[PDB]
Amino acid sequence: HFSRRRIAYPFYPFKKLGRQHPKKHDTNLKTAMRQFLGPKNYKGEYVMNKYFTVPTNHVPNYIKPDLERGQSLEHPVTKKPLQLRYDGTLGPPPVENKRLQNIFKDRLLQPFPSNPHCKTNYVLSPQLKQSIFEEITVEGLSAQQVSQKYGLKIPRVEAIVKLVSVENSWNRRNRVSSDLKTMDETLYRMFPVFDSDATKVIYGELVEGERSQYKFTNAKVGKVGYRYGSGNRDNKKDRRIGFNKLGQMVYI
Amino acid sequence: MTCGLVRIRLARFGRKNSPVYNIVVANSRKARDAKPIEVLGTYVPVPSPVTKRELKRGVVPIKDVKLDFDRTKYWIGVGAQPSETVTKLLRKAGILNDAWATSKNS
Amino acid sequence: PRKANLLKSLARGRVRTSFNKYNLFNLYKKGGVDLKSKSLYQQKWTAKQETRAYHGEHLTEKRWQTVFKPKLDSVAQLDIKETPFLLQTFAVLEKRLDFALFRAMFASSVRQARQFILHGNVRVNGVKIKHPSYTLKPGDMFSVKPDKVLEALGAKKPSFQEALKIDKTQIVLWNKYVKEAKTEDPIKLSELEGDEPKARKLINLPWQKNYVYGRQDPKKPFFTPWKPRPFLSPFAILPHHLEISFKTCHAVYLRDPVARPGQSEVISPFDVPVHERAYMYYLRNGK
Amino acid sequence: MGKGAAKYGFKSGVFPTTRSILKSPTTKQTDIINKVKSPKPKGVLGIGYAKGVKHPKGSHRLSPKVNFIDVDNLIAKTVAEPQSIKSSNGSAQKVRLQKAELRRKFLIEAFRKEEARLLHKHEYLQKRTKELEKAKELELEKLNKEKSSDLTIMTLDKMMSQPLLRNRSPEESELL
Amino acid sequence: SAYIPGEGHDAQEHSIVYVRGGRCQDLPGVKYHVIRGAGDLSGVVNRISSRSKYGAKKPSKS
Amino acid sequence: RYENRTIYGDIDFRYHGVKLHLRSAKPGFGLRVNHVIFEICECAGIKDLSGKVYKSRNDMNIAKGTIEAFTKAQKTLDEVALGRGKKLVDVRKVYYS
RNA sequence: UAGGUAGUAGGUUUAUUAAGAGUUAAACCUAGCCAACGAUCCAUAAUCGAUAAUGAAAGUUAGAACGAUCACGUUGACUCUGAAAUAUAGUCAAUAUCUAUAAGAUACAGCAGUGAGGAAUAUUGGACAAUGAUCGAAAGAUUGAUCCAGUUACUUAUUAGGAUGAUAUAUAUAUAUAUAUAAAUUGAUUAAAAAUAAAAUCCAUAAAUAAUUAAAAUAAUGAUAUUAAUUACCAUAUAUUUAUAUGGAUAUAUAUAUAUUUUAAUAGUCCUGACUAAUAUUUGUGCCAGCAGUCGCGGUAACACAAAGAGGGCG
Repeated sequence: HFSRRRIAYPFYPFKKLGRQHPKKHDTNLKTAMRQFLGPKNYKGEYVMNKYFTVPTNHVPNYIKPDLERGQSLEHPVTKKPLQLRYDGTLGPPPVENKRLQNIFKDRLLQPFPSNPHCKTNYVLSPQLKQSIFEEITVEGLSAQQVSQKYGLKIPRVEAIVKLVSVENSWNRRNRVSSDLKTMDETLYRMFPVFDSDATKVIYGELVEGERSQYKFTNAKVGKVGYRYGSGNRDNKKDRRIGFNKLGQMVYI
Repeated sequence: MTCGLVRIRLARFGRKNSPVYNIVVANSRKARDAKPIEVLGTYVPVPSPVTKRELKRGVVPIKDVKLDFDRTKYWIGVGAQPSETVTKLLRKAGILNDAWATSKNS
Repeated sequence: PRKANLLKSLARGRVRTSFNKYNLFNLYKKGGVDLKSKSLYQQKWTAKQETRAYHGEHLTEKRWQTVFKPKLDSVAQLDIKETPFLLQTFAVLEKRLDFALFRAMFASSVRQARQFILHGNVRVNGVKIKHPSYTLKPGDMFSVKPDKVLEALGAKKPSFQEALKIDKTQIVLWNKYVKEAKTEDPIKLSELEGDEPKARKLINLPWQKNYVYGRQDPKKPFFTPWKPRPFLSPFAILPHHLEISFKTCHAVYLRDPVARPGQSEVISPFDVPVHERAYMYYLRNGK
Repeated sequence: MGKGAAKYGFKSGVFPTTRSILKSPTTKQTDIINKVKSPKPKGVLGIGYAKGVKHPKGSHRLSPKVNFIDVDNLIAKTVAEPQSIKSSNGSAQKVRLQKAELRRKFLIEAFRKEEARLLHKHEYLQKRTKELEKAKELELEKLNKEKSSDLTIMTLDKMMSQPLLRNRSPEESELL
Repeated sequence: SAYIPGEGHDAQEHSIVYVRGGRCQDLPGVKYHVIRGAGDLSGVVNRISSRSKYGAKKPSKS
Repeated sequence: RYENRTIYGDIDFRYHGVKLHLRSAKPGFGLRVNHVIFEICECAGIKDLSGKVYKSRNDMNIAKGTIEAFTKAQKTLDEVALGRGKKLVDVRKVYYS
């Protein structure tokens, strides 16, 4: 009782099951999700579900079955709300779900339908990325000042520098698969857009006819090479698993 | 070819494949890995691999050596016997005359 | 190591780091982790039994209990609301490459992210890192093979029979459209199954240029014309500490997750108290 | 991890200490001379001895002065320049002689470098401690200056100003 | 003094066994238990669960 | 409450037999105290405390004891100041973590 | 274990000693010295760290492993040697085995390995290629140090496959696909599931196959070693991870217009009255039979025994 913790039956009320066919052999948790879903289509997907396909206008479409109780089968073309009727014919509701009509403004950027502290960061605009790539390779006014000048965080703008340059390289090489040539457009429209106002080692010797493959490093006795002891915590469960420059997990 | 009362050897602390040698100065009686008189540095057997493109170019993988050039002096002078490798290292690093050559097949 | 009472189990009311609809059902078919009739232990346990299933599902308990770091990073960088501090409990996972790959949405699940890394599809700073255990560091760009990203952000190629069924039903609908137009040609079956091009050429529609739906490109083993993967927006969370470039299928580890007044870089679908109970449990080494 | 290691920045690692090539205080410290020679305080401190107590004869009554090695003087006493010129007419012999003087020159440098280490130890650190003397007086520099609110504490000055205990005057006791 | 666990034993005077730790709570004397699975002691039959503690190899099937 | 999260200063109120010894902790240190003190702290607001109960951990008494500590041995900063005739200060914000 | 101590306590003067001292040896004085803040005596134990474990910290434990110190090489003593050894030597004795009778030889606490003891701990391996060590002017000789592999889940670590999916039929851009034909397992009579669980689809890689070939080391020499990796017809270098272009490799029908080896998947184990996460029930038994850290549980519907379903742990 004080703990119990059983099946995760939908928190919201959902049409249950009764006097099942002896062969029906069915489950409630299945019918529930089944209603969160809509009569499967030939194509095999679900022509209708509050959020079946994908958004297309910078406004994200995060699950809000909280505000809308549970009914979540809007029309594909008329974007018109429906609900399941006694016999089993999809049809409109007699009461506006409320709130879902005037969804709290910012709330739209609240991915999880619980944590009120996780918010999707609006995508960056093409112009920002374009203008930003040029600013560096033109004068590169202090990224620190330019980031302040452009809101974006200091390591934010600098990250774009590498991305845009790589994007440009890809554009020149046209590597960008016809897929990305479109897919990206859908991502650009699943989230919003920001920027709206608001003397080192020993080797000085002749490196020709000799070479310092056996390169070195100067140091001072006392604080230098390996130590006698350092119980190799290799039989313990916190070993130092460094990664080879080549690309291989390698022990410290 | 480099043995005497005071010597400079390579302590073994590296694992398999890459047993990083440790340029250490120890007495002849003292064992190689036995706490040496002083640790000049560590000489990796495998040259630290450089960028594969750099490897294709003039750049060559270079072993990382912690050898303390100024420190060996106190020993070279007093009179230690650096391992042939260390001997060569000193010769190549300019620590001592290249003529410290032992005229081996090298 | 990937089954239990089911990872995508409507009965197992636990969210996973995935984009699957059985996992999605549990995203919406769930209220706050029940914590009003439980004692400290049961309160801690419910949290763990729930946070882990999403925050570090693949990793083992022994590993996590060693990976979890008591001290957390929450100093709100240049940014009054209260900083969700204990929401950075599983920040170490967000730091990990495999977890961050799901955050970059270049893999359907963190498990698929691990596989993509294992395949060598994941390359960090141009280095083909095949270790999902690797922990990404500030300024570490992590890129996944575009085809793998397409697989993660696109539907899978249907069986040739399924493609024919979709077309033949659509062809019947097309015939109905023509018949309805009259009021206002069916293709074969076994013959179509004989050869994919034969069926593709025979099944031609205004949109179908002599191809079959889902198998428009036989060479591609992904649905064609790359039907975008569904149930993506429900889990479409893009971290500010993780740069993401779907266009180039590239991502960059900008910085370690940093909590801010009413904001946490950690993508946590669990409440701060839920994270708190789990965090408290791990603080005493899962006691 | 050893709680000891932890104290020394966790990662520590015990290492045989590298003794400086200079083995003893040098003659290049003519103040160290009197520093380790000038009269000892034979008083409360055991340093020194008791004048009345006759020390056991055959024993240095006071602490023996540590010998001050002359770096340059010894340098050659240890390794002086060969007497003949190229007495050798054999190459290997000349190479061994050169390899040789080469090893002496490093010892010559080591002694001088170690002396320089001792020199700055009683020179650079000394003039760097001078800045400590002046830098410390800065602790009370900003503090001693009258702070806006100092009248509050300075309110019972009379109590300390008044003689708390004046005992009794000579005649004042006499009458008693 | 030991205690034999499981429902079925092969206690034959002069057998050799492997003694383990544990109280018998009821038997006010047996402060040491024995292992149903070593020496001459056996493994309960059809023992379907907790087999290890009670000695038994995955009852295999055809 | 101090900074609306933890107690003002380390306390040691002894209620009947229970000897509670709660200590204020840095912002972040979660709720680390006896189950009961946790639920009181959960409802009071304290979200950063730490302590221990010695002689007699009388569950209920711990609860009466805890709220008694919060009201008896937790003088706010103002009081300390007005009373002593001075003004104590807060330095953590003067740094803006 | 309450009194201990007579070279003991100190003093002086000799012997020897690199050398001070009852340190020995010697000689002679004096009466001390230690002790209930534990003497003397007995028992146990190799010691320790910047090593390992546990905790909040003080600490607490260990002593395998890393490394430092000691001490011993069957026992005892002594002796020579020798800077330094009561030397894993020698000497004589002691204990126990052999050449088969020596004023003999051996003593595995060097590496393998055997028997024993024990709950319990490995190959009668390969190489001197590396790093050292001894001999030698050098040539290079030796090296069970050492480096390598073998056995052993003892430890750590990493991997151990995703995506998608609750039937199957027959008819008839989009969009409310639309009827019908049925069937349709394990529970179950509804908030009682098992169950996306299986299944086909689907997608890869591990491996399998060519190709390959780094680096430990070079002057050469690599024991390991089926090398590690890379690696997919190739070079050729392109260009940017990448690409096109060239020839050869290989290409059919009748030289080129392209192909360009193949490819999987699989967990147990403990618990489910409370402590302590584990509600879908049911069954058998009958204070027996068993379980049980602790509370206890078993005599007529046992959540605690023994099971089934269902489930929760660790992996």
